[PDB]
Amino acid sequence: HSSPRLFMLSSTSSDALRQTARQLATWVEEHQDCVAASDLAYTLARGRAHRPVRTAVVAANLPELVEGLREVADGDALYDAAVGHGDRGPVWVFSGQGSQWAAMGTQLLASEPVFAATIAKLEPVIAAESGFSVTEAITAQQTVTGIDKVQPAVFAVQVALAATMEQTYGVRPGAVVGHSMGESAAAVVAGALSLEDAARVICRRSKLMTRIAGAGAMGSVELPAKQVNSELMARGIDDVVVSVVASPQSTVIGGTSDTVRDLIARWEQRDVMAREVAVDVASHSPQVDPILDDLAAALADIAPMTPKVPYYSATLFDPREQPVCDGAYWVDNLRNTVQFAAAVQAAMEDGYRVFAELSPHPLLTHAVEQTGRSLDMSVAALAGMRREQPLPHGLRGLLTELHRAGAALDYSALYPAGRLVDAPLPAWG
Repeated sequence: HSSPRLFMLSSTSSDALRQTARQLATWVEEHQDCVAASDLAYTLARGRAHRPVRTAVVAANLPELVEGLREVADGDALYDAAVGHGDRGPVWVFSGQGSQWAAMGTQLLASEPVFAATIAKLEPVIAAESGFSVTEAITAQQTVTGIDKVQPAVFAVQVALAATMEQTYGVRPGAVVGHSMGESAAAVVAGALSLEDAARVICRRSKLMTRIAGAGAMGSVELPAKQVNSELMARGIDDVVVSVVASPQSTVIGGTSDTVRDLIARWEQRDVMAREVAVDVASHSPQVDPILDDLAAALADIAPMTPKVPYYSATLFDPREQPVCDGAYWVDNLRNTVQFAAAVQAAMEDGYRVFAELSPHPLLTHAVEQTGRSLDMSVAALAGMRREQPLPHGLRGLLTELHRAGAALDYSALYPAGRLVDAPLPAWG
């Protein structure tokens, strides 16, 4: 009962929110001996219609809440209004490799029982498939290395984050969007693959990719993909292609090592924001051709299902098309350009405004924002975790940011029961 609780507070402007904070602090101060903290937290979350400008105060006791509310009331912070209207769940974004960091899973294994249970289900599957302990990998003092260890470890964190958000925090996704290997976690969360089959796909794909380690290079360029393609055909380049289209202004190329380096040198000279990306394999390019038949054979028994959640494919040429996640789909996922911008754009055109990247560290939040900006939309692009971010209260901070942004969620998961208290009701203005 004396554990820290989350108290929701909302209004129509930052000044009105502060006025609300001051009246609530005055009320809590006067009735602290009559009100249980749990009943008040329940009333604020489930007995109030949440208004556009939201905040939350974490407190272990009522006097701690009065200090926190008065701190809000005495501040000058500009509280941004929610971009979602509580009608659609968040869009989970599952990014690719590069987000991994040393002991990335340690705090969540200790603070989130559903993260631990998910990692436990994956442990024997990844051990039989790839020959290593995913728990040792995500808790080691050194960052996971080697494509065959990185992909299963990152996928495990991604799916354990989604299961926690749904089972513990009542956050059902409105849609999912994956970027390259992120599509394995996207398929599990959408119901297109079972957890086990998705782990088989990520384990087998990354084991086969070790055979082509050292093959080619990749590069990021702050130029649109249509323009980049014109440059490759005009320059007589046939060994380098557009591998990723992440935003309307951002492109990743992939192909031979020397031509990719040559192109980056050239773009940097013309004052364009170019950079070689360290990858063991140049995916989404002809560098992956030798292993595609073996991948199709390894995934022959993968059993796809009809997605239960809108799944915006970055593999398909129409992102609104619902994938048939068989071995053929995963071969295309490895070889085809990652059409991430078009998938994000389709979800935004369909009305999704809240995006949350369920990954060890954010790789695509800036890309999501750029797509929003090109559509003249107000969107929220959240990071589920950041590198070395302390998580003593697990994923409760992500839940708070999802609530502040306006994503639809089940408030009965975090506030399962209590009595409605006669706390103040600000006017509708």
